[PDB]
Amino acid sequence: DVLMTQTPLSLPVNLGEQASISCRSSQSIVHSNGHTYLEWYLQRPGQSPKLLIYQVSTRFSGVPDRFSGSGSGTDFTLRISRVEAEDLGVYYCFQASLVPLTFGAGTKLELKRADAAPTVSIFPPSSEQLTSGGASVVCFLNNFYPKDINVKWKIDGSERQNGVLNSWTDQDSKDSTYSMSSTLTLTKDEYERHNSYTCEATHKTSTSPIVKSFNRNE
Amino acid sequence: VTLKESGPGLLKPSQTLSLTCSFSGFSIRTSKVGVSWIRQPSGKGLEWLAHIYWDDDKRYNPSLESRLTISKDTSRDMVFMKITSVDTADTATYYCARRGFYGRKYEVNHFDYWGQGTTLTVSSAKTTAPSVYPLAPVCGDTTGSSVTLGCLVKGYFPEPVTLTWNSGSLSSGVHTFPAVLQSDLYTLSSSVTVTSSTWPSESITCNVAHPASSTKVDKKIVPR
Repeated sequence: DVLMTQTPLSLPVNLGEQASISCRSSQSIVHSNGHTYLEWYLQRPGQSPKLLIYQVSTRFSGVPDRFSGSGSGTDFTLRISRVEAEDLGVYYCFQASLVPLTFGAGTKLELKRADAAPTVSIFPPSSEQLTSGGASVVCFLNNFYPKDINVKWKIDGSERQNGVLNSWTDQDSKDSTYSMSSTLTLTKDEYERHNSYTCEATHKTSTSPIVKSFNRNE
Repeated sequence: VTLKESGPGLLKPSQTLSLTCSFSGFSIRTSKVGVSWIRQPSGKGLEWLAHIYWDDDKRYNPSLESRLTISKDTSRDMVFMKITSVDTADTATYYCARRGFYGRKYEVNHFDYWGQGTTLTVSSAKTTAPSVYPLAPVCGDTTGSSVTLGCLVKGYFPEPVTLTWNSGSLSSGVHTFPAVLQSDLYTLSSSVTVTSSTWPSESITCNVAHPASSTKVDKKIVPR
């Protein structure tokens, strides 16, 4: 079945500038009736998808004239001539020429801003959680930009990849940065069998990782 | 034109999902529009499921076909979807989408109207109140001009919880992170960042309400 490959997956833009998004199909999506059912949808935060463009290049009624689509065969592009705040969201291309109908992975159109280093904070399990026999170590990585970041947990100096719940906010309304929370959950017995706990963040704003650590005994 | 999805909200694994899409402002019969069901797993993209045409012809996503049944009741202006033996991977927003077209050009068709969606959460959990834990800094990290505190809201079901700081009086410098479902329960966290001279000199308390369990707890953040 048809793979729809969108490029890029993240598109930072300045307001008032043009945006363009590419969608490539794995095979021709010209239908047997000769129509090409290539559509573009926008999904804003907390909203359902809305149709922008159909049959490659027809703008759907009520869509601003800033939006346009082009392409043929397996190569398609959506253009936004001048991005406005209300255009930010996730754009999906979609083919409905062959079953199963298939979407692209989505392109997040976001507001470009200056690089910002994360403020990283590590939190031992609370006394109260330890009375329960679970123990969670929490690391917040706040107000960073760009969104690209890696977080690593180290227990007694060795990387730990199981026990982990990460969650992220969207671009902030005051400063256009992102934030992230990572929670590493162990049993109380396992927490107390180990001694150093480290959250390490890798981000383009520093050649070296940001390391926040504590020793359980201290 | 409006589309409205309804569903159970929550199911246990192995149960049958029954969805309904109710249409208005136009007639399924007269318009001869097709209707699809589309879903979106939390923080993931869109997946097409099934389509039904005006004459009851049906198409399915091959990977879920054995578990899917699409139908309709043209007299009630409703389309239905059933999915048997749901499990964790079926937790998603389910959308109804009309495949409309202009006037007479039935070949020039597209998903012009979408419902608001109905959310499905699959869990074996009973209603469970959260454990709310105050997160004070490590016995050291109150040098520098600012201090960051947190609150961990762990092991609840179902959504939502309401979290505030100082009953909402502390609202700037807050990040409250989306809940994540893991092992049948939800966990959420929030951070608040203040000046180093604000805390611990002043009281900062996490307030967590869980409507489903009728619970409201406060957790003061205290120095370790």
